[PDB]
Formats: sequence, C-alpha cells, structure tokens
Amino acid sequence: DATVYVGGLDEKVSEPLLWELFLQAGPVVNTHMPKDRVTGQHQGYGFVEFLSEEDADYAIKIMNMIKLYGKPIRVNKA
Amino acid sequence: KDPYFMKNHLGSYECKLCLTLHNNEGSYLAHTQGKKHQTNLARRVEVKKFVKIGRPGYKVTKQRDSELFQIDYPEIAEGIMPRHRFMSAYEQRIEPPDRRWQYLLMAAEPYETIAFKVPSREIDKAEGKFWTHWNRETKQFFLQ
Amino acid sequence: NRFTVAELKQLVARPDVVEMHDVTAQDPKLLVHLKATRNSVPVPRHWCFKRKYLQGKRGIEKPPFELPDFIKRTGIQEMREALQEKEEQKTMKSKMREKVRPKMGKIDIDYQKLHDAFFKWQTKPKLTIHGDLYYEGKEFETRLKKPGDLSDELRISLGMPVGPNAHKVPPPWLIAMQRYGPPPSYPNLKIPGLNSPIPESCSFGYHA
Ligand SMILES: [Zn+2]
Repeated sequence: DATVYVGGLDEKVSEPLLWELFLQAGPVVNTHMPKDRVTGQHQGYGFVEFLSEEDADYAIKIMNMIKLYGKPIRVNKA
Repeated sequence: KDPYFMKNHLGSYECKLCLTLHNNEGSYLAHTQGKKHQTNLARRVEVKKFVKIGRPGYKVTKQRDSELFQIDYPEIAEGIMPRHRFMSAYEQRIEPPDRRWQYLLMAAEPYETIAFKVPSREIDKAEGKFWTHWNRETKQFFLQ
Repeated sequence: NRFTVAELKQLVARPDVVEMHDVTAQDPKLLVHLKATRNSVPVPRHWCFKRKYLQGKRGIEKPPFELPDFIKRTGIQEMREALQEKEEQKTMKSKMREKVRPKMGKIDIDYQKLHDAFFKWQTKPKLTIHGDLYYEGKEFETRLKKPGDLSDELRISLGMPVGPNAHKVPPPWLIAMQRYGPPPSYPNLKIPGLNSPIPESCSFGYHA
C-alpha cells in the first residue's frame, strides 16, 4: 500500500531527480529504481515508497501531470 | 587492436576484463596469452583462416520475374553449396554517406563475393532452404 | 554462553548499534556500550572483507589531480605543461646537449605572485568533522532537495522555468492540488497561489 509504480521514465533520469520530484508531493522513504547491471541502464520504471497508504494514494491522484524529457510520467498503485 | 588494455593514473597497465595490474610494457602482452585472459575471453576460427581467396568476379544475370538471379559459377570441388545473406549498408570498408539500403550478398569459397542492391523494403525472401537451388553438375546457382 | 542478538538487543539501552558479530565478542555488554558511547568513531568497514581495503579500485579510471585555485592562478600549470610537451619532442642528442650548454630562464616567473598566492589568496579547503571516516566507495556516494524548491537541473528536465509569477511558473501539479488539497504529509506546506500569496511567496513553496 505505501508504494507507487512510476512509469515512462527516460533512462537519463537519476534516482536523486526522482527523489527531488516526488518529495514535492509527500515525504519519500525510499526509491527502488531497477537497473540492468550489465549495461548500467535504468529500465523506464521505479517504485517510490511513501510512509503510509494515504500519502501514496494522494501521490497517485496528483502525479499524472509531469513530463520528464518530454515524456509524460505515469503513476499507479502497486 | 586490443580493447581491454588500459593505462591507469600512475603509468602501469591493466587488463580491464580480467581486472589485473601489470607493471611494464612486456607484462601485459604476456598476459594476453594465459588462462586468465583466454577463459575470460571465452566468457565474454580454423575454417575462417583457410578460406581460399582469389577474388574473381563471377557473372550474374539479373532478370525481372513475376508470378531471380542466375550466377554461373566455375568449379568449387567441395560439398558446400554457395550461400546467400541479406546485409545492410551500415557497415562497409569506407563508411561513406548515403548508407541506408540492403544488399543481397552471395559467396562461395575460392573466388569473389557478389552483392545485389535492394531499394524496395520487401519483394522476396533471401532465405537459403526456402528459395535457393544448386545445379552443381552444370555449376549454375539459383535463388528466388 | 554467547547469548544471541535478540537478548543482547533486549539488554542494551541502545540496541541500534549491536551487530551480527558482537554476540561473538568476549564482553558483549561493554562492547555495545562503547559502540554506543557518545563521540567515538566506529571500526573501519573493511575489517571483515577479503580485498585488502583498496584493491577493488582496479579498473576505474580517475582524473590526475585538480590543483587548488590559488595555485592555478600562478600560471605554473600552463608553463610546466608547455615545458613537458616541449621536452617530450627532444631526442637524446639534444637532451644531453642541453645538459652541458643549458638555456636557463625557461620559466623564471616571479616571486611576488607566488608569495601573493600563498599568503594573500590562501583558501581554506573543505575539511570534515572527526567522525567522518573513509571507506572505499565514499567519494562516489555523492547523492547525499526540499519541498517548495526545484533545482535548475530538475527544471530543465521538467521544462519548468523559475520565475516569481506563482501561477505560470508553478509546477504542473498546481491544478490538481487546488482540486484535491495540499500534501497530506506536509500540513504546514504553503504554496503560492494556493495558501500563500502568488507574488509574495515566490520560492515555489515553503514549510511555515
Ligand atoms: Zn586479461
């Protein structure tokens, strides 16, 4: 419940940039940002853990209005 | 042309896949031979070496069909039939501008490889079993 | 004899610090008390490793050295680099010829500029407090931001110009925050054009 899926991320996006962005909407506990370790490449998605369900659900509701590198960011419950 | 030889910040040498340090010029190129470099090369031939190559351009006979190339090939004397492959223009010996089309390439051992430009995206299938025939006795090669 | 991590965590007034190995000590209560004493620093991370503390820095290439700025403003790097690249063209004939017939005054810069750069323009470096030890990864963990401010780097990537006009500049989640409320988790967040004045509270937002 406290974790949201973030999608449509350009692979140039860093974990600090995701953190800066999502801390505008609520305190973030941690970010899991999957990486191909052979190529050192991010894979277009991340999981952002908020401190509670209410914070995560609030994030999902207010989060579909951002473009990063021109790509619209999708935020969904997981 | 070794892509793993690195010189570090203090004037020594390093194998990058092996992650190994070497003091002098002669201790890297004696490590490229050795059980650490070869097995890591395998983790990361003979027939290619002995290919006879005169480089003689055979005679092709292109012809617009409708429902085909006719290559006259002098004797090979081997069991292996001539082989085709579809290759892109992206890699070439000179790499000049205008690359962006495909070549139907034909080869057989003793003699030169032949290429045919295809500007259409799809018209035929450049496959070996489906669509080639080898008249080995008269030595004419087929492909449609 | 060696009671486990559970009972040791129960006994110690600060079980934050007791680790996997402290139950295998010869005095666990003292060791975890000294691990939780006030201004001590912990043991280095590589006491249990297998790699001799820096033999994992093998393949990574690094810059040579950045000279400090007050020394770079003496011109010594440019003169010395030009002199090394001039000496790299000399054969041994001219290298042993200018050993007996030397042309001097190749740099001869001045002494007032050097005495200025060590006494007038001396710069305090960026030191660190006494707890902050070093581990092998340390200089590449550099990731170590706040609500209501967005960096120039993030604003380029978002396409969000920094300006003071709280309504055209705002982040694109403004309209949704007017509809759904302010952050559930930032009760005191103030956003210009919502619950802070538009031209007055131009820092994007602030906790107040
Ligand atoms: Zn090697």
